[PDB]
Amino acid sequence: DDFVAKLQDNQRFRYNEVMQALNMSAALTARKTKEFRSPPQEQINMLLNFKDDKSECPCPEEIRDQLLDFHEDLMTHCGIE
Amino acid sequence: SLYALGTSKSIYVERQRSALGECLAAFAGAFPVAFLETHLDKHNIYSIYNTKSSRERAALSLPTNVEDVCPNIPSLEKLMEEIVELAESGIRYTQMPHVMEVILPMLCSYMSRWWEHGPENNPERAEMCCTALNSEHMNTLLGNILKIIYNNLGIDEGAWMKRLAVFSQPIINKVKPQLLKTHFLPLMEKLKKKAATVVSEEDHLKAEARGDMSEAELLILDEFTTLARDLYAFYPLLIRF
Amino acid sequence: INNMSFLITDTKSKMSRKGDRYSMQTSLIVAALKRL
Amino acid sequence: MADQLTEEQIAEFKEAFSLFDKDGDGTITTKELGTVMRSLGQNPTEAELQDMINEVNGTIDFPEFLTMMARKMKDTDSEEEIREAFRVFDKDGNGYISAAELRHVMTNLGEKLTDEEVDEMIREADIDGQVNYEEFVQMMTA
Repeated sequence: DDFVAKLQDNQRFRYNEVMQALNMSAALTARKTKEFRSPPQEQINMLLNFKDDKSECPCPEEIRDQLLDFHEDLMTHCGIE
Repeated sequence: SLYALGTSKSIYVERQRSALGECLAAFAGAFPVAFLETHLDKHNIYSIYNTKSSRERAALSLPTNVEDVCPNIPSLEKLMEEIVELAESGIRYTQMPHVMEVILPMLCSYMSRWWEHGPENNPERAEMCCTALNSEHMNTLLGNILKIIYNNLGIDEGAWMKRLAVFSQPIINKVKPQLLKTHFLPLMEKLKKKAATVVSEEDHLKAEARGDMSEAELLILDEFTTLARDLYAFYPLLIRF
Repeated sequence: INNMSFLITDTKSKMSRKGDRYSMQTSLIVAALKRL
Repeated sequence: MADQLTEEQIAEFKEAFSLFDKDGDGTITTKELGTVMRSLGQNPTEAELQDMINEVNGTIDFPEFLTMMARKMKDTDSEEEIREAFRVFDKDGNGYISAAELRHVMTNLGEKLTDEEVDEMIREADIDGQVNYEEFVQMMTA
C-alpha cells in the first residue's frame, strides 16, 4: 500500500519535471515519455527492475532501499537467510 | 493629409507608416493633376485652376495660388535632388525611415501614371504636355533605388525591401540597358560576396555538431534569411529588366 | 508573397487551390536562371 | 466492459439499477428500461431505446443491462479522446504541429513499428513536411 503510494507520487513528480523541461530536452522528450506511454503492467515491471544493478530503472534510491529492506525482512521471515 | 502623415515623425504614426505610404501611392496613381509639377499647370485641361475660373475659385475655399495649393508637398525636382543626395551621403535610418516607405513609392506610382502624358511619348506639340517627366528621370530614380538598396543590404532588415521591389515594378519598363553595368553589377557582386560568405560559413559549421550549436546556427540561419530576403528584393527587378 | 505576382504584373500589360500559396516549379531563382 | 469502464461509474450504474432492485429481475422490465437511466441522469431517446432492445426471457437482468451500457459506452467519445493530446502537446493550440514536434510525436515509443508513417504520407501528403496533427488524428479517431 505505502510503497505503491510513494511510487505513484514519485512517478507523478517525474512526469511533472519532464513536462516542464520538455522544450529544453527536445529529442529527450520522447524517451522520457516512453515510460508514461507504456501499459501499467509493463510500467510496474520496469519500475521493479532494480533487483540487481541495471540502472535502467527510474526508481529513486530511497524507494529502492525501502523495497530492498522489505524484501530482506520477508526473506528472513520465510527462512531463506 | 496623407503627405503630412507620411512625413510625420511620431512613434504613434511609426507602426502605421507603411499603410499610409501605400495609400499615398494609390492616390498618386489615381489623381489626374500633376501636383508635383505645378509650374506647367496651364497645359493640364483637367486642372481646377484651369477650369473653375478665378471668380468661382475665389468663391470656393482655394489658395488661389497653384504653387501653394499643396504647400507642404515639395516639387518633383526637389524630391529628385533629395533622393539623389540620399543613398549617396551615407543614409542613417534614424532620421530617414519615412523616405523609402512613403516618398519613393509615391514617386514610382506618379512616374508610372504620368509617363504616358510626358513629351517623350508624344513629341508632337511638345512643351504643351501636362508633365515634364522623362525616361532619364525614370533611370535616375531607378538607379537611386538600386543604390539605396545596395547600401541597405546588411543593415535595417525589414519588409520595406520587398515592398519597394513590388512598388517599383512599373518603373523598369523604359530603362536603358546600360543601367545594368551602371548599378546592377556592383549590386549582384555584393550579393554574390554575401552568398559566398554564408555558404562558406555553412560549410565550416557543418563540421561541428554538439549539444550547443544553437548559439551559432541561429546566427547562420539569420544570415540565410537576410540573404534570401535581399535576393527576393533583387531578382524581380533583374528578371524583368 | 504570391511569388508569381511579379510575373503576372509583367504579363499584365500584354494580357499574357493546391498550389495557391506556393509552388516548387515557379521558384524565383530558377526563373531568373531560365531567363538568363 | 473490457476493463475500460471505471469502478466509480460501474458502481453508480449498479446503484441506479438497485434503485429498482427486486432480486435483479423485478421492477426492471422494459417499462423502466428508460426510467433507470432517466433517473441516473442522461436521457434515452428512441434511438437509445432501440439500441437497448436491439438484441433484447424478455425481462432483463444486471448482466444484460450493463452489457447495454457497453454499447452505450460508444456515446460521448469525441472530446475526451483528444483532451489528453491537447493537454500533453499543442501548447500553442494551432493544431499545425511544427516540423520537430512532428518528428517527436512519431518518435516510436516501444513498439518501433515501421512503414506506417511512410504509408500515411504516400497515401496523403499535405502542402503549403508540414503535416497537420488534426488531419493526422481524425483519420484514426473517426
